[PDB]
Amino acid sequence: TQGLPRVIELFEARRPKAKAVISEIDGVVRIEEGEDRLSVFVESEGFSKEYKLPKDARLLVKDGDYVEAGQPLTRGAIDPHQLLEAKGPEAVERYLVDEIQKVYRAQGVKLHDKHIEIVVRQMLKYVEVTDPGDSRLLEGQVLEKWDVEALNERLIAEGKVPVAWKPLLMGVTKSALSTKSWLSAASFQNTTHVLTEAAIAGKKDELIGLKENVILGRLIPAGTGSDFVRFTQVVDQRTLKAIEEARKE
Amino acid sequence: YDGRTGEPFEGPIVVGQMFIMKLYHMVEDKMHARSTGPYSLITQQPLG
Amino acid sequence: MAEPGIDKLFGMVDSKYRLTVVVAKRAQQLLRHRFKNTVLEPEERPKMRTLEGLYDDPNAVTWAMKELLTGRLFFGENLVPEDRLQKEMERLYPT
Amino acid sequence: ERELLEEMKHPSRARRAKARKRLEVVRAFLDSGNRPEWMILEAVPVLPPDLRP
Repeated sequence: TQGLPRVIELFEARRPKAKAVISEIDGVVRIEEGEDRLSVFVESEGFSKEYKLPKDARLLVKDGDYVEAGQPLTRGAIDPHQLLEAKGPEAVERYLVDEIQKVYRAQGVKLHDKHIEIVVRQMLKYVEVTDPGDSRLLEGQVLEKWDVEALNERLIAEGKVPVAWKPLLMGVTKSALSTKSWLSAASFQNTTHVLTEAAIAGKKDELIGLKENVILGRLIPAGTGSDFVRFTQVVDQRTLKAIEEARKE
Repeated sequence: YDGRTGEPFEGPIVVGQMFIMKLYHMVEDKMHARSTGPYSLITQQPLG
Repeated sequence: MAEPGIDKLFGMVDSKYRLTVVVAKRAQQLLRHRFKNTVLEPEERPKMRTLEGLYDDPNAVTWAMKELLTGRLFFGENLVPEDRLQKEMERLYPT
Repeated sequence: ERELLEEMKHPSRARRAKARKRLEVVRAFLDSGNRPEWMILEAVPVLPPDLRP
């Protein structure tokens, strides 16, 4: 597939048509049989993992070749969820960006990677718990807010459980969906679920993002509405010394 | 020959009669500008 | 004919938006006192062409930027508290 | 909370993803300020007139 459909496929972390098999394990390649049935083995010392192909499939490892942890066997597109678990979160990030660009580039478009990066990182915002310290053992949690517990219960109040987690490739939509602040969350496909829930828990916003404050009619937390700049006062020569002569009174 | 300045356009120009139509659209019907006024009693934002 | 002296203006500040905020905050005071507040006065004040002679440009922000551009004003990020800021403000012919 | 933190450890793991589920709502309500039962309204409020003209 090409064009915009690809860019969505990508930005949405979507397990495509012609997943074109990757080897789960390292090892040595062995193509076997033609026309009748086509299968490929990547068997190292110990394990012998077998990858049955369509037969029509245009595989791109010839017999004998040595192979890599998550290396493509077959051609086609690659599942970004299969890549996550086989070969980590960075390798994922690096696939997404470089593939998304593979199209804008291929066409005519020139844009900087950082944009795509900024977005891609958000696809990696959350992680699911395995064996917790405080909360229930299954919940999805923001990568940072788990460090708010991991490197918290292993320093000052050290002990209990560091909270083990798993890397969690969220598609662009899904990730947008699971977004802390209820105000923002409300604007998506089912506003009731949000509010119902957020009402039960004394949930609070804090209104960090923008989608939030525009909803309220508040002054956007960016540009001139950035905490880092909007408090800036300007005092004016004679105003300053005259303001100084009523301070020691 | 340049109207503004009788001096000739340097290098020849294709000139001739071309049938040209006036289309359904016109600036008359478009082009609107408000400062203030009629606020809807329902939605409370300016409309009509 | 881009903003007059803006390259200099962007360099005066850390984050550009700060620039806006100062221009604004100044064009603010510079309005809420009939311009009896200028730092630039003499023959520095910006002006207007007409069916008539040079009149005092009536654009606060335009004045604000000319003003700032002379190092004669200061950006307190937190200098002089907001409670005392509206105090000695309404003094030198405000109403 | 108790009866569930116990139904946390020794289940048949089938309907154990419903035992855990219960607590999210339980503990939510627990450190909230929300007394449940407020989910059932005695008085129904009326939206102010000018917001429904």
